[PDB]
Amino acid sequence: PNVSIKFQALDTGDNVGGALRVPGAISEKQLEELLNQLNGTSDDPVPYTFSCTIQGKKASDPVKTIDITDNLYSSLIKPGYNSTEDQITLLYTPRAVFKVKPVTRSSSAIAGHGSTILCSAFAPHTSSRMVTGAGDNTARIWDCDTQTPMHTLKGHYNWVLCVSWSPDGEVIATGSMDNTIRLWDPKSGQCLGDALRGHSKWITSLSWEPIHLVKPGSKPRLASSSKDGTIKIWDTVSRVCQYTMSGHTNSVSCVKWGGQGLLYSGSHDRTVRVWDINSQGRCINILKSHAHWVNHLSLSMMVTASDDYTMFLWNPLKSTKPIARMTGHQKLVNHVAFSPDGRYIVSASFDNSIKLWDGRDGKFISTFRGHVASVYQVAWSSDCRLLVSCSKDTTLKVWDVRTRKLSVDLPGHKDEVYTVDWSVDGKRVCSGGKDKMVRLWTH
Amino acid sequence: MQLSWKDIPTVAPANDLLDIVLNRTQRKTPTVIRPGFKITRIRAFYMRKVKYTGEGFVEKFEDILKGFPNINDVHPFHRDLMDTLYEKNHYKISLAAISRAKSLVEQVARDYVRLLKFGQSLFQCKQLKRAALGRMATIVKKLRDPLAYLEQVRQHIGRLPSIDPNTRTLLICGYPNVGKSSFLRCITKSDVDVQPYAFTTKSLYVGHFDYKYLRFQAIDTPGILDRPTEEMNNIEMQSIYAIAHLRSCVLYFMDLSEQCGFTIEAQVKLFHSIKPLFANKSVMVVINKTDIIRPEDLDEERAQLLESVKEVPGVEIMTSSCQLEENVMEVRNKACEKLLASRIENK
Amino acid sequence: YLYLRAVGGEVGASAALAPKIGPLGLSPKKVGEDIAKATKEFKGIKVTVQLKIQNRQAAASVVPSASSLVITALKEPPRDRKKDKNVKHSGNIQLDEIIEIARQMRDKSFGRTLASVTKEILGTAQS
Repeated sequence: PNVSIKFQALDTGDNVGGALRVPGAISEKQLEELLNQLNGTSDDPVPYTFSCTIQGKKASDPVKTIDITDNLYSSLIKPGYNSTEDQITLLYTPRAVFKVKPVTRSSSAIAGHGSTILCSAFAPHTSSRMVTGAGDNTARIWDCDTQTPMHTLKGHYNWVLCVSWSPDGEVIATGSMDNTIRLWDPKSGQCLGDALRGHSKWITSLSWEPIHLVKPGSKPRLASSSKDGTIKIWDTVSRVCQYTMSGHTNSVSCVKWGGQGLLYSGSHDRTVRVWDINSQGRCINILKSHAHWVNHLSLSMMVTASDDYTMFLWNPLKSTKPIARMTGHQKLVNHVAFSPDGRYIVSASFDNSIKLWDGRDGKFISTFRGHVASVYQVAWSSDCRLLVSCSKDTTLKVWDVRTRKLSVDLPGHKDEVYTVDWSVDGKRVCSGGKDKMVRLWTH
Repeated sequence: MQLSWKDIPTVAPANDLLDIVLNRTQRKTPTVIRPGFKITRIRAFYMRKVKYTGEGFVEKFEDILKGFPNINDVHPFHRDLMDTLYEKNHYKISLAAISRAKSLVEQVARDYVRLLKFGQSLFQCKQLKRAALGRMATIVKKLRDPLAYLEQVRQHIGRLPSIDPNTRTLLICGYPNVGKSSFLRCITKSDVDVQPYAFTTKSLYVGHFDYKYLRFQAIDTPGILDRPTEEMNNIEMQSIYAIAHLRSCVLYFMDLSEQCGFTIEAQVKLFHSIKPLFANKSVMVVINKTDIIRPEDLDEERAQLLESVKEVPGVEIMTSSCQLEENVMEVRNKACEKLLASRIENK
Repeated sequence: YLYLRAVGGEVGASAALAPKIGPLGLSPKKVGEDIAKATKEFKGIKVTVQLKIQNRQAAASVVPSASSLVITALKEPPRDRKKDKNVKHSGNIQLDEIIEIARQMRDKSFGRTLASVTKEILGTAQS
């Protein structure tokens, strides 16, 4: 008994072709070793990960990877198709990296911002720095390691609604009700002198392209969205307003940039606008669809989550027509994590459920259940592998992406977790409740 | 020829509705003489009060549901006219609200009557009625904002132009101030009337003319179809579309002279955009107001209409001035004939 | 005068030009050409244009104007998004820029002095 294999690439990335035959007895670990040899990537710690054979709505589970190939060949899900039963179909994509020994004493808490609110940033990787923003009108830079406050940035006239952090970690940006954004030096805790005026109303959201790949003529910029209904693109180094994007009737709740060339905005006027930031200031496309206010955005694909609890996926860059309408959540989806990550989207909703979606297919991979109340934030913590979600039920749970099963849950008596940031090593949670403390878990 | 929509009666407010029910119940209780046990008599009074409470709510809410044809049920012309004013999507939730409320009041009424009927304790029986009144009182108040929306719309739908979309209509379009209103009055035998319509600047002039014992309806579009459809708001754009259901024939008036204040080029563009869309209905293009009209414009007009070359409705224009009353009856017969003689044979 | 309303770039609208009557004292699209040529850039907020009629001529009194003069100098098209406090766009006029806008206005304006004229424009600019 042998298998014929047919592998076709999924997503932009590696390409290879040629069927290859391997014996039937072989395990998944052996199948990848044969495939990777062909691909020309080595048999190093590179996992090379599989997804299979499109379908699995049925009575049964469909086609898991790890099942031995002779067993799959007989019975994929059905016995297969007419065109299978002869081949096995593999979609191959990297990530992903391992962390070993978990550990566990209770997280250090760092008290701060009295009873306050809204933003969190953790510079992933080397950066130990965590930045919390609050209605208290200040921001605080903290050490993930020490869990002591490095500094508090006390420039703003009022409440800080949003922030952006550069991977260097050296620059911090904030948006306040005072209607200005400020650029700060996280180490010094010194205002850049960067006070950016121009917005009339509160600066609700911002996305920053920390570094610009393109020639120095173009520099790093931050885009901001405001209640005023407009967005502005700012030069971090020289605090100037390069362009203003007008055209939104209602407040701009969410924006994505870093596109370095594409500005994506979601507003209360139930519209999603795609923009050409550079000297033009013109909105090339307006995505119409959402019955209600657009709360969240992801920009690979363009994905919008609305109050009308629908999520729309938008096709390639010029056409402006919707790929698919994802339904199923009951209420407002607070946040979604979408990326080039295999075109996989994870959405957190008020409905207290979280869903994993295949943006290409439109299929719902799975829904995570078990949280009591609305889901405030999420991250694909481990990677493709793990999803981390936070809720009112004071819980940050770790879930298995593949199974959609719940592995374990973090918090007890407290109030709630507003948001989370996750690094490979640790999790930072901003919590609120009567007695407050931000939590830093290490593993 | 009339409105289906007129018939729905005006919805009374929550405030009027709260007072009337209690007063009526109050009247009812003292007049009634309960017979039987002392406890039973009081219980009977309270039961009576509860039931007038139920009765008064159910009567108002039924008046909204009755009188009214449902928005879906009516013919496509008529559905549209309602749709602009309220918004149909807002309207579907609103209809359901009335229904829900009625069900709930009946359910609560039944609940309380049984509980009181059941109870021995005088204090309890009294308290139960108290509770019911409290509950009834909250519901009308919550619904007041949908009642208010419904009441306002009732008046607006009543104003709607009453015209038949089935029978043949002639439609006068063209840019504003072309002399469409005058053309129409000259065309009609009897004096012209005015119909109110939402999202029309003037209103509409409506007239009618007979040839034989056939009647032909005429309406002009001023402000609605006259200018770019895309340029208009979502409510007005929809109003323009209601005209599609309505017209059996479209007549395009051009005023070459620029007395209307608009050039011939603009008029040709608007005409061309509308024209392929209504294959199904006949077209007669008439270049009226000919006496004043300037030759410079005529060249542009000629290029669309007369030329076999690009953009042409395939109809042969009649020079006239209806306002002057030269050829007024000649143009009128042809317009009716183009759709009539057709449609007869067709069907 | 008998006044009229206009949008940037408009010509030949039925409602606006035809009932209000076509200046030139007949033949609209005479004026329809004249207003339209002049009107500048994109429509934005409506301006007054004001009608005066003469024998076989039309003339309009159009001030978008001193503030449209500000727009040219700043290179900023809007107006003060968040009134009197601080603008959303960053349109800070220079002191040298404002006296030159005042120089040019000084015929249209009454103003006695150039320093008087600078206040009058500046008062318009801030709000």
